[PDB]
Amino acid sequence: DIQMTQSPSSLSASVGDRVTITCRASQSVSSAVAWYQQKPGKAPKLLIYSASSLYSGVPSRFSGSRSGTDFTLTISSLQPEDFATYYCQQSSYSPLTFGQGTKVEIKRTVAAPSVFIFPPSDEQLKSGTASVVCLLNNFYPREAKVQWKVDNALQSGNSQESVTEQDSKDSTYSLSSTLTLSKADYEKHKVYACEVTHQGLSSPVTKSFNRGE
Amino acid sequence: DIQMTQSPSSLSASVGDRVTITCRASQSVSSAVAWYQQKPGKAPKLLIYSASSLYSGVPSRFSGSRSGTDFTLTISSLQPEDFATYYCQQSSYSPLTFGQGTKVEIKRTVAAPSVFIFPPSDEQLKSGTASVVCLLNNFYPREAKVQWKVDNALQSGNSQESVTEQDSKDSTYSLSSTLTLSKADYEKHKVYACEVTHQGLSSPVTKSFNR
Amino acid sequence: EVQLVESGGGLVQPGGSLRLSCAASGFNLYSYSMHWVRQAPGKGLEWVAYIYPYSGSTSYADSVKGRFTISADTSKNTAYLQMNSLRAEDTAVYYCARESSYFYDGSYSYYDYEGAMDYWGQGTLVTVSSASTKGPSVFPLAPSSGTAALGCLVKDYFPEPVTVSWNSGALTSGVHTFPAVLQSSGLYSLSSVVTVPSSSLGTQTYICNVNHKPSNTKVDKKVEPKS
Amino acid sequence: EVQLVESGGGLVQPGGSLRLSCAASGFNLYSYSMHWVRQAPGKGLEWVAYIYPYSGSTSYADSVKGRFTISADTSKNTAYLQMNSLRAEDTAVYYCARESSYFYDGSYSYYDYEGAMDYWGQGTLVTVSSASTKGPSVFPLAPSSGTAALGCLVKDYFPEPVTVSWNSGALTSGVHTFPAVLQSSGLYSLSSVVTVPSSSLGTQTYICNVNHKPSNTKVDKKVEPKSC
Amino acid sequence: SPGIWQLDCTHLEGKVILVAVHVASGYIEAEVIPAETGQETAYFLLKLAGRWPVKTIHTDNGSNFTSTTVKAACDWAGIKQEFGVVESMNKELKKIIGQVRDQAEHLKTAVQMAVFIHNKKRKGGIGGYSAGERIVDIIATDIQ
Amino acid sequence: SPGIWQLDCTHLEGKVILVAVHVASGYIEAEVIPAETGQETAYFLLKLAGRWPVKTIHTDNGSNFTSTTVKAACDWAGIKQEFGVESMNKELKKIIGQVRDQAEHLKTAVQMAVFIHNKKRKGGIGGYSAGERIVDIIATDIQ
Repeated sequence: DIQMTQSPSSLSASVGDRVTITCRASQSVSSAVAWYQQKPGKAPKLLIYSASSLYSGVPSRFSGSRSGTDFTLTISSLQPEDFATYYCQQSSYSPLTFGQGTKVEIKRTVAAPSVFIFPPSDEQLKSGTASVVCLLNNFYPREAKVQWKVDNALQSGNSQESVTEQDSKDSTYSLSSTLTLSKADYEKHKVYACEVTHQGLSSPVTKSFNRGE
Repeated sequence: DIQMTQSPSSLSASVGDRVTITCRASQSVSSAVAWYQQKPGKAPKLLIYSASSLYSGVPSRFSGSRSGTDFTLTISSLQPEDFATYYCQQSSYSPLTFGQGTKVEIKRTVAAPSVFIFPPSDEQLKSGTASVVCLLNNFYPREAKVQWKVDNALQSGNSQESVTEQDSKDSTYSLSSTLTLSKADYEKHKVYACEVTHQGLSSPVTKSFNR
Repeated sequence: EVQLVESGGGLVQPGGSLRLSCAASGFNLYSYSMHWVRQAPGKGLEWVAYIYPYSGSTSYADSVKGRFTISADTSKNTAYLQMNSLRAEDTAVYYCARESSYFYDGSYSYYDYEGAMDYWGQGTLVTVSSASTKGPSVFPLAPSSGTAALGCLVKDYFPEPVTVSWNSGALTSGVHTFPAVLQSSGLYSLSSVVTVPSSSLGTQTYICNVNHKPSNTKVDKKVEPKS
Repeated sequence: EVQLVESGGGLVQPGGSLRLSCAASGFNLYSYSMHWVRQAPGKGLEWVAYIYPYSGSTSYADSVKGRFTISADTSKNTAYLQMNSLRAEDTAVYYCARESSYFYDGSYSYYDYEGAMDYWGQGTLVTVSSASTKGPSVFPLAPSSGTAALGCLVKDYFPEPVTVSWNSGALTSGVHTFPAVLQSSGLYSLSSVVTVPSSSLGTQTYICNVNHKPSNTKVDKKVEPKSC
Repeated sequence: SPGIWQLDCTHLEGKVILVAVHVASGYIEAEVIPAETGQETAYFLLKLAGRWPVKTIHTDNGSNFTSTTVKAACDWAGIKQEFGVVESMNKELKKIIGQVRDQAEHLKTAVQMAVFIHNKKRKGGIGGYSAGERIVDIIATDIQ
Repeated sequence: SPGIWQLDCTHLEGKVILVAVHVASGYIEAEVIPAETGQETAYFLLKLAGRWPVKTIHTDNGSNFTSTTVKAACDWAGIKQEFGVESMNKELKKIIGQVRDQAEHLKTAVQMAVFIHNKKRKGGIGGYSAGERIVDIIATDIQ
């Protein structure tokens, strides 16, 4: 069941750059590889077929190439409309399979998150659950690590993150992380901490509160 | 009307020899040339076709080749059955045409003819004509020249020759030449001479009689 | 210009069934191979099935074999994916796409597509869930003491979507409204936030306006520093 | 086994006509190109005509156009050459020959014959002449004076052939019988000769036996030395 | 190996199509035939074997491949028969046929248009090779 | 020149035979056809053009070469027509005649003849066949 390993997962670039994305087939698939572009909430649109033929209507700056089991999509001079996700596909063997994707995102200077923690409201506590929220605002690049600590004990499996799409004005990302506990458990502890690690910070920043005040 | 010029006309050889016969086409005829062998009183038999393909059953010592308009039949090691006449043919253009032939005959040492002259019999003279005959017996090679002289006057247009095929035992040839005159003319003269020139004679031999 | 318009998606319970259709125009669907390809929320693309009606051949991904049936009605220029015994993991956007055999350059050359898909529809969403329609509870994310942040936590609703605005649309700068997250309970949750100057707290009011049409729920929540 | 047997040749006067046939066996003549090729006495080979009955095409040498007609009867597996308005120069041995298109080697390969003729018949002789059948006069070629020669002159006969023997076949060693020569009169002439020891003259008799079947002629001639 | 072909029989629009695939190259020959007989197969093979060097053919055990009439043609032409990437070329052909179908009145023409396209089409872009170029190359370098 | 063929029509046993000769090689394709129509010529050309590179065909002015149906096939296949080697046709008829008894119908006989014509060698054991010449000529036109 043939595998297409696509790399990299994510790629940072600027308008004007030469960009390259690769797809490695787990065994020969001959020339039967296609490339697609997909923008958020839109259908995939075909770019390249049979390894290196340019689909009708697609700008010449897109090209494809093959060496053995290695396939490359190249964008010679990246335009603003090319920030999107890209997928390879093989149709040499049924089932046909896709690479896992490559997001092309916009480069800009480093920006450290601003970080806030919010305790659970009292109205929510009445209901028997407590949500604690940590906000990372307006940061770049996208890679950030967010650890929850309850009385210095690192948490696991009880938090979910959500990330904004790259901001159309300033090209930053924002992130919320939400730790969820029962009321009963929330009340058995004092210090709720959010530790955030990101390249723009000389060292990890922790925001916290005491369930007391 | 395409011409195939075959050479040589005649060729002397020995068993074991390499022999090679050529045919020149007067313009390109491509590869459409064949070779045939013919023995006395027999039909031509096919040897080679399409320049260089060997006809089924023909011994491998026969082969053919081409360069441009020049075609060659080669017999790598001549056998006693190969003494015969050979002909090329082209069938690239109608009419198809043949070379004029190559007789392959047997080499042996030189042998001078013995020579005899016979006057006309009296029974023939009664009839009005006189035949005078000159015989060259058991000679090699074939080229011999025979001149008739009547009272020292070299004759012309009144004599015919005939030659035997090569003798099956000793490979020689024999030749008769026959001078033909009216009785009246035969009687106008005294000395009938036959002069024979041949490579086995240190100089010409003449045999003669007086009427 | 051809096109494909899928339909028949919606909400359905595990074990349930649905039937997607894909209506073609600008071309004769009989003449081409048609595929369904799906995309789970936030995941990549997974091939589901195909049919080439002209020859009648069909084919299925292993993870749907036995449950799904592809077919076509040529009188209507439409393809169908019948989906039975649905599980949560079949939740996805479902696309139909056309596969041409070759491309003709208009001037005596031909190129093989080798299975590439030239036209896709917009997709139809299939959600597979036991959950029942329910409106959100809205809780303040309150500031205290540069720039301050504050927000609304919009919790426990189903299905998508919800809308959040601030001061009835008057406030949009510095607002980030996060993608909803599906909780292990089957219900969604999200936050909306805004960063503002510290000095403007206690001189300005901030109200989030939450609307969840599926349950006709509308909540306005004032957000102020704690006391 | 393939063969070709020609027939219909013989003696005919100028302006006369003949029809040669070529009967084939071992193969179907309809399926092949058949040629007539001729050979004037003591000359080379000259192509005369062809026919490929299957396709109906035919072809002729320029020197026979208008006078000769080639044809075939498939029911008899036979080809014919009709020869009209004959001249002396049409005198020749006439052969029919088969031209195959290709040769199959009996293990998947094929060779083009390119117009070569694989099988020929034994030929039939056509003699075109005003001359009339006539038997020979035989004259002695007498010896005189360790080897002597003597012979018979066999003169003015038509047509070929003549047969000469010596002492009814008893004497064969040293005999040479020459090829006939066609004289300007239209009649043939030859000599037969034999060399013998001188000592045997006057003690042995030598008689040549001449036979010319076309005129039912048979002559025995004694040959002995003269007086002068 | 330059002389090996798979031969196979298939149907469309209730007509019968004989398909021969040259295995090394993917070059195809096909024709609509009037009935699924060994006689039709024989005729088809003679034609193929006269145009390309055909040494071995692979087929299945259908009676239109095992008859005397086929075996006689193979013996004559010097073709070895074997009974049990190719299933792949048959599907490519049907797809081509489907796509080009409306450019011809009868299926028999459509099939020959499909064969033309199949053999001239390029994979791997403007630089890529066609089945038709591959087969003459393979065969050309076997004779050297 | 590698893309040039002469196409021509001929009869035997009251049947019609379409013959296409590749001029540089002498390679032949032929078939018995049911009638001398442009439609039959068109079909025949499509087949030929799908198998070999056909650029130009020479024919005569018979209506079975100048019709729309033929001109449509040429336009579709990208074939140039010229109006105005009788040698290869005669060779074929000779071949056909010689194998004719090895086959019941003329149509089979013709395909046996084509097989032979294309496989046969001139110039001995080392000679080349029309079939070998054509794939060589075409192979060295790509390269």
